Amino acid sequence: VHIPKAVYKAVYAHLYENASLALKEYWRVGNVPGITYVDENGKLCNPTYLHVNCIMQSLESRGVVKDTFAWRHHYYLLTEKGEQFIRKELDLTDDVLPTPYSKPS
Amino acid sequence: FLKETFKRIHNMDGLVTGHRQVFKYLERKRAKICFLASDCEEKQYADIVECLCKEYHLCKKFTRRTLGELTGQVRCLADSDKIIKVVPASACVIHNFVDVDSF
Amino acid sequence: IVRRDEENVYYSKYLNDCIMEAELHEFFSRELVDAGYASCSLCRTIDSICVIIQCAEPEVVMGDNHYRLHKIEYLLAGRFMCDPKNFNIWVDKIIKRGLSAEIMVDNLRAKLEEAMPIRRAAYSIIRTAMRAGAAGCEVIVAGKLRAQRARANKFKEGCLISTGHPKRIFLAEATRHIKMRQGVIGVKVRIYNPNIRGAVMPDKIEIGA
Amino acid sequence: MHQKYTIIVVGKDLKLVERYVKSIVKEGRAFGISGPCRAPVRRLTITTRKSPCGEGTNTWHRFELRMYKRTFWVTCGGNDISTILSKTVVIPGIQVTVEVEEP
Amino acid sequence: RNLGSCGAEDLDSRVHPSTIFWPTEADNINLASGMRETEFCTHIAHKRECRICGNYNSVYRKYGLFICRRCFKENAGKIGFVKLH
Amino acid sequence: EPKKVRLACLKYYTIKGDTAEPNCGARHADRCHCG
Repeated sequence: VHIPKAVYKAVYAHLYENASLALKEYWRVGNVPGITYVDENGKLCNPTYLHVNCIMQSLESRGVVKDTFAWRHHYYLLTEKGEQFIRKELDLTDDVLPTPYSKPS
Repeated sequence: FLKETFKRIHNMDGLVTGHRQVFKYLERKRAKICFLASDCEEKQYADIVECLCKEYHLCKKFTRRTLGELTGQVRCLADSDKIIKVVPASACVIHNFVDVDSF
Repeated sequence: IVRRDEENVYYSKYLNDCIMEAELHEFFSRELVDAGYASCSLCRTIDSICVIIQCAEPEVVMGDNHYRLHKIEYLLAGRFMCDPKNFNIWVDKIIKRGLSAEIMVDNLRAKLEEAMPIRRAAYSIIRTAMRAGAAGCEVIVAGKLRAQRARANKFKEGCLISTGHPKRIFLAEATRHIKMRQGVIGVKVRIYNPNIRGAVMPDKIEIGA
Repeated sequence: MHQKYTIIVVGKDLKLVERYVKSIVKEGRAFGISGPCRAPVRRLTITTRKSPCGEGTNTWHRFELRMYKRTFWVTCGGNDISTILSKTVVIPGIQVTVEVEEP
Repeated sequence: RNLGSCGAEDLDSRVHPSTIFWPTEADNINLASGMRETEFCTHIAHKRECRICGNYNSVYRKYGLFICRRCFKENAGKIGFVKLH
Repeated sequence: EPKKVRLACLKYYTIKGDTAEPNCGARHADRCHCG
């Protein structure tokens, strides 16, 4: 409900660098093992399912991503509108592209 | 010619507004510059802080209203532009500092 | 002379990966509807994963400059927790789409969602199959097709098998669900190719001169 | 040199497992030997009610998953670190047939 | 209520510093990493559920599956289970 | 429904640059945040 900005930035960066996010359907207390952020917290701190789930709800509502639920897993993908939005929250300059376009093969 | 820099700062929330927050930020000694209001009803909110800053790098913009939107603190449409809704701040403090051309 | 607590790792390292494949089947089916998705396969090469796809028109899923594919690869890896760039993918193209039940039934679903009547859609599907060289196709459309009191009317053309082990080789079946304003419209397809691949249907004898 | 290496291959269907066997035996005759051991079949059994609701005659499904396993540990010292690779890439790349190598 | 203490007699009798046995079930490492927060979900307990439909009843744990019997007949052919004999 | 009260001048613990409040931060004292 009260989400730190480090978390927002972390989620956005994870999206851009991976263009995706596959997330569990969970509502109890727990910590996501993937996306991590540092706020003087040990070496790194992991977030909580609640914050990230609220974030993702909002994003998909705005049209940034498109879900594709499955065996009780959330599969999100960022679109073009989303790219044209993530590119400015992170302060990215124009022309920059995410890694999957970087000829993985 | 100073607005150009603040835009990135607020994205990391460096700019800080409010009497109960500006006070504490400077008293910890972690501030670069501070600003004021063109005026205000009571000196206290103005003349109390000014000494606390001189005694412990100030400016003053005759438009106290610019200090509101320059520090975010504005409502805009989902489609860019803006609501023309501005809360009139009165003091701001730069922590991270993350302008140099003007000084 | 041997311990049974150790090989359980080999046996349990096969089961997990068979399951991992099914989730992908579901996900692709819910995703690559427009690319003529049919099936999937996997190869657990230690260094990296390889997945082989069967799609009518891969260039759609390929994406300009291979963007959709790459967007997919990074995604799966996070879920199955593999280092991306070791989660590569390959796509293969089906040439006899009329022999594939999935393509047919998905096309039928599309055509139905455009309001066209069932009588035309089914028989267009069936003509398409026969042109492909098939010995039979049966279509079924059950649900609230009229005002109320749902009924099933089935269309067919040729000859079909219905029992025996041979039905697991020469008979290809599939189903879907179609959500509409009245309700849900169940649809299913089945096609019979006796001369498929190289296997020979039993009780089939050819003589000489 | 000599590393006592062992080859284990696992599959659920009996037709490729025997085909993979032949290719390997063909390609390992020189780099030492490669005679197989056929293990007892691990058969997984699951019995389920054929009904989702529990009505009518109590009728049961009987699934199973046979898993076949073969083990060529005959390389032994007859294969070096790179020599194992040679054949393993010269054998066919059947889509599904798990393989693991250990000394 | 940090300024709340108890007699020493009522302290050694307290449960030894041991991790409550109930560990829950994490089908995958992804699905976790260890005001109302004081009692949101303190009743830790096994919550094993189908990895397809999420139901807590009739779950085959045998072989490390974790699939409901109903949610099973459908996907069994894909997995490789077949009906013979 | 806590019975809070409203004050606009949350800034007069001190007179002029003073140290009234027991960096920064009857029954004795009860410090903000933890004890």
